[PDB]
Formats: sequence, structure tokens, C-alpha cells
Amino acid sequence: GSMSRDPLPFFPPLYLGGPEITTENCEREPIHIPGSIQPHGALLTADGHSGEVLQMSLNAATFLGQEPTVLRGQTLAALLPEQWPALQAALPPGCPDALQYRATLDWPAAGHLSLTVHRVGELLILEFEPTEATGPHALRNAMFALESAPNLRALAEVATQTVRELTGFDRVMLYKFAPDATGEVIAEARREGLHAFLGHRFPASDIPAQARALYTRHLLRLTADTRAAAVPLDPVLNPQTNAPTPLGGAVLRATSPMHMQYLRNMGVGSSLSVSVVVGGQLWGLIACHHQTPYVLPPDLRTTLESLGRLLSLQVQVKEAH
Amino acid sequence: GSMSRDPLPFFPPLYLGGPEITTENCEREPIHIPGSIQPHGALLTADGHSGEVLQMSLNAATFLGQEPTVLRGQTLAALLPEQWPALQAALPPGCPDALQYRATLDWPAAGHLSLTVHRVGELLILEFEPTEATGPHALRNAMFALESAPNLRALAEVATQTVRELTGFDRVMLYKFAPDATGEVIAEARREGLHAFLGHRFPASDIPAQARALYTRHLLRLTADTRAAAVPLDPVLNPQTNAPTPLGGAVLRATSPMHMQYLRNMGVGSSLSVSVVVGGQLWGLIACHHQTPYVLPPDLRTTLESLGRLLSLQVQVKEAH
Ligand SMILES: C=CC1=C(C)/C(=C/C2=[NH+]C(=C\c3[nH]c(/C=C4\NC(=O)[C@@H](C)\C4=C/C)c(C)c3CCC(=O)O)/C(CCC(=O)O)=C2C)NC1=O
Ligand SMILES: C=CC1=C(C)/C(=C/C2=[NH+]C(=C\c3[nH]c(/C=C4\NC(=O)[C@@H](C)\C4=C/C)c(C)c3CCC(=O)O)/C(CCC(=O)O)=C2C)NC1=O
Ligand SMILES: [Cl-]
Ligand SMILES: [Cl-]
Repeated sequence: GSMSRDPLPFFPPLYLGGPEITTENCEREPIHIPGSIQPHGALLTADGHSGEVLQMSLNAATFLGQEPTVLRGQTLAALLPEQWPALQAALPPGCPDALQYRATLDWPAAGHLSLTVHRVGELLILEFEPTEATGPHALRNAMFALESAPNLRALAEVATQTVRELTGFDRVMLYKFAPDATGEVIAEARREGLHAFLGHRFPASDIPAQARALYTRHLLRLTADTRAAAVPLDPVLNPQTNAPTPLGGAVLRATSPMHMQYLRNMGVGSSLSVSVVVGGQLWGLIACHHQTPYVLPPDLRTTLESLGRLLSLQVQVKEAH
Repeated sequence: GSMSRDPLPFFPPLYLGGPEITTENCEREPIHIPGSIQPHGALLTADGHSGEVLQMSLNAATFLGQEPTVLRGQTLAALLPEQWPALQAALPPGCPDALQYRATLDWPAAGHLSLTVHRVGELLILEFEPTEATGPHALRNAMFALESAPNLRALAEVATQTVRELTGFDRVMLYKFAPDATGEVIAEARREGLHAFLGHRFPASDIPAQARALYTRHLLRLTADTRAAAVPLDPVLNPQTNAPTPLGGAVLRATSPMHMQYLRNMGVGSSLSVSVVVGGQLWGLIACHHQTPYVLPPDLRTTLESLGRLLSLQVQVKEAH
């Protein structure tokens, strides 16, 4: 009912005995601490000073080639001797939780592993994703058509078409929030034949207050496969704190099951969105759908994040005119 | 004497019998058509429809492994069968002259060749640069400190420090133009011990009107080695037009000898700048120096171009506040 209102406090998650989430209580789902990840990658956590590996996703062996039990308790100084110093330097204590370190690692299988790391408090969160063998050059050519737009609607149209051209997604929308937190599709690029959502409005409840809050802090999130089961972290609690591990800054964070059902009800196989944040407030989303499961590659997600940040400034300039 | 005044018409270049350039006539130097390039890369031009190679820099054999005479008149369809279709698709007739196609080619020597192409009228201009084996990820982490700046001066300071950290340049300045076209160093990041230019002002003549005009169209230029002799194009005129080839959109464009002397007088071995363009007007430059010759890698130059575009929007937002 309002973009400026605080979200409600969260319930405990399910693995700490919290309540099942229904349409009556879903604003209280603790979406940032699901204790699990999407299965197209693996996640480890590690102490930010010692590098000791503290938690691992149960599927870690598939991606890393070693079982969860042997890797646990080993240090990153030993495991990643080539990356550990760089990672430390990049993510010092107290850095922003949205700051990332990225590297590409070689692995027995085809392509590489992409490694993305961020810091929350005293914890480092490491995401591993298979990638095949996008420059900053993409973003460069894409800024030109955005800078040439004559007004806010024209900017919206070209930004959505640009994102579609870059990603190949079946649908790319610009969804703009109103002050009552309802939202509206103001531009859409879509594959020929797909039903249009352009000009449609949706209730505030479709993107609940705690999601909107999270999306003001961590600007990109996705569901690669709307039918894929989440993979638990083990142990599920961070041993540093004996409390849940915040996963808001990890793209591999498991998506709310309530939203997964919403996406399936729409016939969506894969979803991704990027926040448009203007003057520190959530202005809208670049919201993308695919008809089938799709893993957008790491570097492309970063181009889209940067683009999201470009678009926010372009909007802020134009709204001031 | 004014940022809004038109530049004077240019003299013919030296190779068409134009006058020698002195401090009395230097606003008329045709800097965009020097008929030559910097020697750290090679350049070819080609017909935009047929792909026939029309001009080549005299050093082309060093980079391409084949002498200028045999490659001339061959088509890109034959020479670059893997890139020619993509290049065509990327740079259609009538596209912006600042739009670029980039690819990496393998060559007998160490590393690769970077290929950058743009279109001017019916001509494609191909630049080849050796590069060793930067993600969009650089630009991403760099936007954070810029978005956090509390005012225009703070933004200037962090942007210059960011560019220095990304590039390793000995000096990075933000130079801001006044309405009379004089300019002023408003932020500076520099190696310990180097003499400060912070807060210094310079006459309009140091960046003459035709340079300022060019820099409003083509947002990055450089001199990799301030003592290096230029390499002619052959033939020097575009056969399509029997007229000079515009090189404003090619980083390999030879720098004005007058500016090269200026840089040497400052003890500068390498220079690079990026335009900051606000509301279509040249607001300032991110101006970089190195004490010794330096070739900033292609992808890093693009990150800096994008950053330049980021900074311009951030300035435009703040000036509106
Ligand atoms: C064409 C119109 C259109 C709309 C309006 C739309 C909405 C949308 N919801 C999103 C997220 C969430 N929604 C809910 C919860 C509820 N949603 C409901 O309807 C009720 C039943 C409910 C609870 C009672 C939760 C917990 C999240 C957080 C998920 C997470 O990050 O873990 C996102 C962002 C993520 C993404 O891009 O995929 C989008 C873009 N997507 C469209 O295509
Ligand atoms: C610390 C202060 C400081 C200043 C003020 C500064 C100036 C500067 N001049 C630039 C360019 C040019 N200047 C001139 C000509 C003349 N210059 C003069 O003084 C008189 C003698 C003269 C003619 C009579 C021409 C033709 C060009 C175009 C070159 C080209 O693109 O081919 C550039 C951009 C290029 C770059 O980043 O390296 C910069 C940043 N660079 C600094 O570091
Ligand atoms: Cl979080
Ligand atoms: Cl030109």
C-alpha cells in the first residue's frame, strides 16, 4: 500500500520451525535466508579472516569435483591459493555487501567455472557457476540508443528492446512502481506471438514489501528454472553466528516458492529482474521472462546490472525535466 | 573564447599542400584527417558494401603478416570470412560513426589481435591492435563509489581515483571547461611525488575549438608514445571520394604534432582522455598522463568510455541539484 512504509518483520524460516507461507502471511516470508540455492551452481561460505570453509551446498561435488565432507573446514588459502589473496584484497571487512570479486577457474569439465564472491559481515559467500568459453563493449554500444531517446516512454521502449537484443529473453518489460506500490508495465519487448502485458497494472502484493526492500539493496535476482528444486546448505546455519546465512547478495539464492508458483502460473520457465533505483528508492524493474529454463551467463548479468544503473540515471535526468 | 562558437573552417592537410601549423593558425589544423596513424597498431579501410580493402597503413605487414601490396584490393569476405558477416550486420549504412564492432583475432605472434571497426559514410575503418590474453565487472564495482559521492567535487575526486586505480596512469585529472572555453583542473589522482596540477587553470587555446568539436563526437583519444612517428596510409586519399579519410573515430589516428610537442614539454610519455558530455555539450575531460609510453588495452579503453558516460549522467543529475 506504500513504497515508503517499512516491511513487516520476518517469520523464522521453515528450517527453524517457522510457519508455512500462504497468501495471508506472505509479506513475512524471510526470502533472504532460505538456507538453500538453485541447482545450476554451487555455493560455499568461508570465514572472512581465516578463509576456513564453513558451509557448502549439498551438490558441491558435482561442480567442484570433491565431496562436501572433505572440503569443509579446509581454508581457501589451501583450496584457492591463486585467488585467495586477490579475493581478500577485493573484499575487505566493512566493504559494501553488494561489492563482488569475480574470477574464472578451470575445471575437468567443458568450459570453466565462474566464481563470484561477496562479503556479509565476517562471512564470505562464494558462488560457482559453469560457463562456456560478453565484453564491456556490449554495454558501450547499448548506451547510445538510450542516450538518444526523446522522452521517458521512448527511453523505456529502447531500454527493453536493448535488453531483449542482448539476452534473447522471450519477454523484457519495464515495470514502474506507483506510490501505493502497485505497478504497471510501461514498455515491453517480446517474441512475436506472445500475449502482451504492455499497459497492464498489478497489485502491490505481487512484489511484497520485503522483496521490494531487498531489491533496493541487491539489484539483480533470477530463477533459472521455475520447476527446479532447491539444494540445501550444510550446515544450514552459519557457525560464526549460529544463525541463518543472509543470501540476498547471492544470485544462487533459492527463490521464494510462492513466487516460483506465480511464475509457473504465467507459463514462465526462467525469470530475471534488475532494479531501477532512483534517488535511493525503488523506481521499477527490468523484468525478464523465458518460456523455458535459461541460465543467463555471469558476465551478461553484470552488463545488465550496469545497464540497470545507466537506466536509473537516465530516468533521474529526464524526470528532472 | 566561447564553448558555443563554431570552430573555424580547416586548412588543407600537409599532404595536400596546406600550410604549416604554428601557434598563429593552429585552430585551423585539420586534426581529423592526418592521413596517418600511431605505430602501435595497423589500419585498413574498406568499401562498406563490397568489403574491398582500399587503404592500408604502411606498417600493415608487421601486424597482419602480409605486405600492403597483396592485401590491397582483396575483399574482407575473403580475408576475414569469419568476421565479415558479423561486421556488416553490426555496422549498417547510416549507423552512428561512433558505433563500433570489436572482435579478437588469432595471429602467429604472442597474444591476439584486437579488431575495432567503425563506419563513416560508405567506408569501414578497421583498426588492429596486439593484445595479451578486463570484464564488464570492473565498471560495475566502479559505479558504486561514484553513486555514493555527496557533491560534484566529491564525485570528481572519486572518479579520478577510480580511473587511476583501473588504469595505473601516473596522473588522472578532471578538467572542467568554463563558458569562455578556458579550463580548470578540479580533481586529480597522481603518483606520489609528481607535481600537482590541481586547481590550475589553462587558456582556451590549449584545447582549440576544432579539437573540442571533435571531442563532442568521438569521446576517447590518446597518444600512446609522445615521441613516436606517425605511419602514413596508402593511398592517402579515400578512392571512393578522392578526398581525405576521416579518422576522428579511430583511436589510431595520428595526434596533432602541436599537441605532441605540448605533451613532451610537460614530460608526458603517454596521454589519454575521455570526454564528459552533458546535454550535448562538452563539459570536461578525464585527462590522463603517463611518464613513459603506454598502450592502454582495448577493453580497458571501452570501460573508460562507459565510465565517461556514467560520470556525465552523474554530473547532470547533481548539477540539477
Ligand atoms: C507481468 C507482471 C509481472 C509481475 C507483477 C511480476 C511480479 C514479480 N514478483 C517478484 C517477486 C516476488 N513475489 C513474491 C510473492 C508473491 N507474489 C504474489 O503474487 C503473491 C502470491 C505473493 C505472496 C503472497 C515474492 C516473495 C517475491 C520475491 C522472490 C524472490 O526474490 O525470492 C518479482 C521479482 C523476481 C523476478 O524477477 O522473477 C517480479 C517481477 N512479474 C511479472 O512478470
Ligand atoms: C594540465 C593541463 C593540461 C591541459 C590544458 C591539456 C590540454 C590538452 N590538449 C589536448 C589536445 C590538443 N591540443 C591542441 C593544440 C594546441 N595546444 C596548445 O597548447 C597550443 C600550442 C595548440 C595549438 C596552437 C590540439 C591540436 C589538440 C588535439 C590533439 C588531437 O586529438 O590530435 C588534449 C586532448 C588530448 C589528450 O588527452 O592528450 C588535452 C587534454 N592537457 C593537460 O594535461
Ligand atoms: Cl540478505
Ligand atoms: Cl572525423
